[PDB]
Amino acid sequence: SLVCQIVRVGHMELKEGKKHTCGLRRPFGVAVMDITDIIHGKVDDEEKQHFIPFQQIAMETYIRQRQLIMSPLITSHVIGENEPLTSVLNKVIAAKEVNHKGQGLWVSLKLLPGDLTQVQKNFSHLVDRSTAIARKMGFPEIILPGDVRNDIYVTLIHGEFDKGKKKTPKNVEVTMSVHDEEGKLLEKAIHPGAGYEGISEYKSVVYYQVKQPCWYETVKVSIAIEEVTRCHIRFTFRHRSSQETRDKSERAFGVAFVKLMNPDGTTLQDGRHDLVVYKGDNKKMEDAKFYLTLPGTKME
Amino acid sequence: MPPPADIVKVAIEWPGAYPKLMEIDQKKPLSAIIKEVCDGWSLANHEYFALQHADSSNFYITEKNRNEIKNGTILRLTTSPAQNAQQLHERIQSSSMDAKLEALKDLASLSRDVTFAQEFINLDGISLLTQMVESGTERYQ
Amino acid sequence: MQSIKCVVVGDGAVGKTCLLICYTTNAFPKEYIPTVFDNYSAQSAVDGRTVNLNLWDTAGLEEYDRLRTLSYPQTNVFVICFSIASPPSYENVRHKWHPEVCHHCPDVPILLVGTKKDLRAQPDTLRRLKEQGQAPITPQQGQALAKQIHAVRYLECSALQQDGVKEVFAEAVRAVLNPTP
Ligand SMILES: Nc1nc2c(ncn2[C@@H]2O[C@H](COP(=O)(O)OP(=O)(O)OP(=O)(O)O)[C@@H](O)[C@H]2O)c(=O)[nH]1
Ligand SMILES: [Mg+2]
Repeated sequence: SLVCQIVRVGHMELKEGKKHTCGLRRPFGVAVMDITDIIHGKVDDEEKQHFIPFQQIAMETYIRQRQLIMSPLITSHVIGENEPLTSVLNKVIAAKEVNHKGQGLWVSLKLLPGDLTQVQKNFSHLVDRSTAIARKMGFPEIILPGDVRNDIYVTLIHGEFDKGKKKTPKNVEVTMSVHDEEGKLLEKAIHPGAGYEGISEYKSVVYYQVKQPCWYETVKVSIAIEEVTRCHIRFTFRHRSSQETRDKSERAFGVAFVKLMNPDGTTLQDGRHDLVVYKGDNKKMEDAKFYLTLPGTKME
Repeated sequence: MPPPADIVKVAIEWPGAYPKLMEIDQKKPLSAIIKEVCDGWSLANHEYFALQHADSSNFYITEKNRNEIKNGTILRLTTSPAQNAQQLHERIQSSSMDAKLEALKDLASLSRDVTFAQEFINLDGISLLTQMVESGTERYQ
Repeated sequence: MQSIKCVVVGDGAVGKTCLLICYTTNAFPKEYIPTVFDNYSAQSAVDGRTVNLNLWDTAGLEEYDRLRTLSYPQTNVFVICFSIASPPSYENVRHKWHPEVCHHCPDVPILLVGTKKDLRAQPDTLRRLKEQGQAPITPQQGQALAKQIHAVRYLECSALQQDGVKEVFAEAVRAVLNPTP
């Protein structure tokens, strides 16, 4: 299935009365359609703008509130945007009909055989040099000697963030930075995805007070294939509170870091890897080399 | 090969009559349709009166041209082509001028109507024109 | 008996024929019937009172406007059915239909109707009017049109689903039956 996702970045909420720090990433939902027919090429037309119905996480608390009288005894809690995108994934796996009510989009589809060249050679009218390119996060059955790529898909998966003192589960924004062996952040290093330039440091989605949120958020990484051998990443987990001065003055309650090379020299083995989020002294955790000497993740 | 849409959603009119948009049947002999139209304005004497295109023709619909009434083609009742022909002719051989002027402009305009021409030619009202403009000068000169 | 002179107007092919043939004959016109105009009579019960209805499928056409304005005299109620799918019909109602009818006959009860009501949440009409840059008539927008034309009420109908039909025309009856302030 082709699946698109929307995160409403900007303000924490669409509510009037207070400013929010502009650029606050808030998830806004998903659209999915099977492409088993689209992959097989049965629908063969440039002009077909397939309207695709988009379903947000169900914010279903507008009309049902007004009419419930003569027996009121209910207290329910907020999972209507605290709803997991894993769970929304499961829903749309089950979900067949999307009552988007106009909230949807349009796409014109084909399949072009051959590689990027033939794509930009036989049908460059569709795909110029400036046309956006996405690659399967995987490997091909055919390998050209010299398949020069250096892609590293790093996926925020999920994480436990206990409430602690704050009754609201900390509104975790993860913001990770690619440094040299001296804590020096590199620009553009984190690439959000296709058709757009990387960024110096990356910011996660603010889950609205979620103790064990789940991200599924993947980013491209590409560094000098030799300087990556001497680079690391460091991580700030911050409670994006609804108060702008408080939001910016809020610090990374959580600290983390990770190294790009196993000290033996091997690149980190792929797959899942766990992280301890760090608190306490941040001078212990902001030193170009000292936190490098410090331990960073669960297994290590 | 097929006949037209035998049930046509048309207005039926008549001088003084509020049109009624009825679904007229067309395979019926047109005399009875004229009868029911007259009855609609509380009228008898159907053969004495003709429906016609309330549109430009004013051609008194006979059994022949009733295929030419479209959905929305207004029909207007009036005196039958014979009765128009006669009203004309006794106005025509007559002498009172302005009445002759009106009837004469109208005989001009309606002359092309074959349905009217049948009975105005059976009638011989053109010789009544011969009166009104060769004697009708000297009655009044 | 009692039959109310009820002329139903609205833009061309917006469901006047459709809604009226859903009410009088209880079948949805599958194809667009080109209305010139058709005078029906039906029987129905309104809030406990049985009543006849002398109705009109009248032309959305400006051409037979006159013929439709021929139905204008003697008319006791003006049921104006505008396409929810064509808010241009909303505009011509608030510019021609209600104006023209209140100019040939002021103070006559007027019942505003949103035809094709089934299409408001329906993806098809939404996306159509979006690529048309317009929005299917939201109920409050129809309420605004009704108060604009000082309508008795804005009532939404779906002739495809037989929806709203009988209620709309019971309203058309009661508006003459019991005038509202
Ligand atoms: N899907 C759907 N279509 C409708 C509905 N009501 C009307 N229509 C459409 O309206 C089209 C034309 O029929 P009408 O709206 O009855 O035509 P009209 O309003 O009488 O306008 P004129 O006949 O031109 O004077 C039909 O082809 C239908 O598709 C509805 O409730 N649902
Ligand atoms: Mg109509």
